[PDB]
Amino acid sequence: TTALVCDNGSGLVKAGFAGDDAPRAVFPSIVGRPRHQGKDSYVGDEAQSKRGILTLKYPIEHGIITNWDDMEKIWHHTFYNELRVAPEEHPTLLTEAPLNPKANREKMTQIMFETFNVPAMYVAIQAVLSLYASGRTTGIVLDSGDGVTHNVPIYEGYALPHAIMRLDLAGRDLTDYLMKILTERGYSFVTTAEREIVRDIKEKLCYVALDFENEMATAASSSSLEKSYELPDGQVITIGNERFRCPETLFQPSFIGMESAGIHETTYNSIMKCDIDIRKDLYANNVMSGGTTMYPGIADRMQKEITALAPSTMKIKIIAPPERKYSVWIGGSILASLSTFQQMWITKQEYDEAGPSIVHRKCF
Amino acid sequence: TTALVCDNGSGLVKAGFAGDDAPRAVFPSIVGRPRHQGKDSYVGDEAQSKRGILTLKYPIEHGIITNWDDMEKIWHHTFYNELRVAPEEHPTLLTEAPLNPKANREKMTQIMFETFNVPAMYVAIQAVLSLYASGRTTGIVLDSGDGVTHNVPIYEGYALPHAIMRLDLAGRDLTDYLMKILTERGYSFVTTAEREIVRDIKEKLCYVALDFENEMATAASSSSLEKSYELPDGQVITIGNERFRCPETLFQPSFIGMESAGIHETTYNSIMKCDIDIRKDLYANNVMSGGTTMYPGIADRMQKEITALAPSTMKIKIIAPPERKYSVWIGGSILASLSTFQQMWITKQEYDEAGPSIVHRKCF
Amino acid sequence: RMCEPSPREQLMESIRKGKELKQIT
Amino acid sequence: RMCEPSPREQLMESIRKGKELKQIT
Ligand SMILES: Nc1ncnc2c1ncn2[C@@H]1O[C@H](COP(=O)(O)OP(=O)(O)OP(=O)(O)O)[C@@H](O)[C@H]1O
Ligand SMILES: Nc1ncnc2c1ncn2[C@@H]1O[C@H](COP(=O)(O)OP(=O)(O)OP(=O)(O)O)[C@@H](O)[C@H]1O
Ligand SMILES: [Ca+2]
Ligand SMILES: [Ca+2]
Ligand SMILES: [Cl-]
Ligand SMILES: [Cl-]
Ligand SMILES: [Cl-]
Ligand SMILES: [Cl-]
Repeated sequence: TTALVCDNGSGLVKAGFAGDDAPRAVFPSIVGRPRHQGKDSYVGDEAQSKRGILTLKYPIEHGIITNWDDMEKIWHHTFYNELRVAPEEHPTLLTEAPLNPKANREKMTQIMFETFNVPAMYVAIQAVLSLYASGRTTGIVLDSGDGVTHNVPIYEGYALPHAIMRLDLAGRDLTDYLMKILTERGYSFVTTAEREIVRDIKEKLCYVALDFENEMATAASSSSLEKSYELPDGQVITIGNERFRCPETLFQPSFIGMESAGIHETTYNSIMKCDIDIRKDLYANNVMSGGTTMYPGIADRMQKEITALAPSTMKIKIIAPPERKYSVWIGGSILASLSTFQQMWITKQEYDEAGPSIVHRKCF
Repeated sequence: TTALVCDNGSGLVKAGFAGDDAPRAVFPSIVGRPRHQGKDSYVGDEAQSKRGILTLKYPIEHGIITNWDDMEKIWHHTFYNELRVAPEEHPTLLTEAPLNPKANREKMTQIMFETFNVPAMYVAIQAVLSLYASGRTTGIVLDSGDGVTHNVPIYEGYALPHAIMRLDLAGRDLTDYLMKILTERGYSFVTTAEREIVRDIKEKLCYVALDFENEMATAASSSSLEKSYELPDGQVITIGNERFRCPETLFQPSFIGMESAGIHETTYNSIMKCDIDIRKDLYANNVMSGGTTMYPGIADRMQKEITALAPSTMKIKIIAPPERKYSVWIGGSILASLSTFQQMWITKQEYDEAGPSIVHRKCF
Repeated sequence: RMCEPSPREQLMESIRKGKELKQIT
Repeated sequence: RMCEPSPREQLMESIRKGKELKQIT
């Protein structure tokens, strides 16, 4: 009777039961298959561990579903193996990326109703769920995950599509970048486990410098910023300025040969695409969500950068929940548990009479 | 499974099943009891026919319920004897007069749920139902019944209470007036059947003169306006100018010693109490409802009178449906049959948890 | 927005559309 | 008006009110 909540990230799938504090299952959004076959398939952690012999595929690219066969395998796995429930017995809330095409929204709807035979269904924009998680209906969300970074201005519960900004730079790019600078220091990371070590170094030692320039030299004249990382093999290594240099890419994409404005400028740009009367509320409700916004110092650095771009008189406020790795999921969990949401679900009956194009009509 | 629709008029109760073209039962809103007892009671037609030995009571005065014990007897009669259905098996839609006190709305709710054990309930303003009958959500309704005449401006489905005007002159007053002028012509009407004859003369021979003054003299210099009325006893009588003089009271209450503006001025006054931006739409959607607006010539006379009060540039339009005797009822029948209304009913469950004060909250 | 209106606006739209009522017999 | 807001506004009000979610075990 509990609704299921599934947040399909480019890198990680977060799944669980509506009403729960956190996702019961969090695993890689990967489908693995032996190199030329076309077990015939592996999903998540298992596909990851069997990397050496499989061809891994990510059905979600920059938040958009690009491989429907593989997406269905992930969904099937999520219900049956992770949550261990039959989908036909539960309302299902799925999430989608901002600016998701209408064809993609209908295909998702069709699969859920026709393939998994769900009794009730709903699709929510990820950034909006993060906003709801923070207990707001108006604000601007910065959602930085593994595949994509979006800036989503939301007014009275509805995102403003004309102002949505997408930055195709996220956690995956940061891991690869740390892997490059670490590699040039004389270390070797090329295997799965090694790449996982770099990702672990990133999530544990990395931080956003309040002042990059001043921080850099502080590592030049001292060993004050150097931390030692004990490898799984016992061997210990020293990571220095790569600590703050890797996440800096968010503010200066140029560091990865990327010709794009940083997260601070994109947030301003987005706010500026909104109606004047709403801007003040947006500046005062800048919500951070996603694994990639977990860097210590990011909120303090965004507050400074936005303050510098906004009018002097403007009250800028950054909201960075400690649970933001799962803010999208939590938002869905809250939404699908509300007494008030129970009339919002698309029913099987409704789908049967109007078809998948109902998803757009049903919207709210 | 059909909802019941009951329009409780001061003079006539109109009852039937939602979806039906017209009320299946239309009978006097009277409760009769033998003079000093305090069958112990008679309702409707029977109470009327046993007039000589009973004390008749009208639990509805000028559209407002004033005797709850007697109202319950009418309701009980309506369900069990007229409609011949058990109320606990059907959603019930009841109507109420404009400006009905909140205590009266809650008492009605309490009786329906606690006494008749209805499974679902709703209370609608009579004038709004008449507007819906005409297929509109915006307009100004003139509802003239037996006990009261109201002018109700409605915008986007909601009446504007600050602009509602009540004129305590209606059909009962017109019958009594015709009974007086006919009596002074040398005829005698004092018994029930005689009074019923006058009411029949009123509903069959009376009309609204386009120009009272010019009409009067046309009856002075000719017998062109005189109609003969064949009494039940075979005896035939001649009714002359009383034909147009009796309904004229609507435009000039002074004729009954009443110091009040006529229906035309009250309509203008009401429109004038509304927001400017809405006035144009009101003038263009003047809807007539109730038995008392059935007089031939009334719409043509209202069009003329309103035209004279409104700005020269104003498009004035009077809507006088031929079925207006039952417009309130029909409006309820339509409303309660709409697929869209099915979520609007107050449930027994809702009443049980929140009590009768829910009626105000549930409103729409 | 391809969104259907408020339940109350759906009700208003249906009131304006009008419905055929069954003849009385 | 003592009227409860639109179903969508009731949803927004409840989102702003916030709900306690059950601990994970
Ligand atoms: N504490 C942390 N610090 C830095 N990065 C982190 C941290 N935790 C997780 N990440 C990075 O967050 C990313 C996953 O976050 P998230 O689950 O929000 O993205 P996703 O939804 O799978 O992908 P996307 O939102 O782009 O579609 C991974 O790159 C992960 O390494
Ligand atoms: N054809 C007609 N011409 C004139 N008067 C009529 C006609 N038909 C009915 N009436 C008068 O209409 C009155 C009943 O109309 P209606 O049923 O709309 O009033 P009601 O709802 O019982 O009383 P109220 O609306 O004041 O509370 C009676 O006075 C009746 O004589
Ligand atoms: Ca995400
Ligand atoms: Ca009436
Ligand atoms: Cl530290
Ligand atoms: Cl709840
Ligand atoms: Cl005639
Ligand atoms: Cl319908």
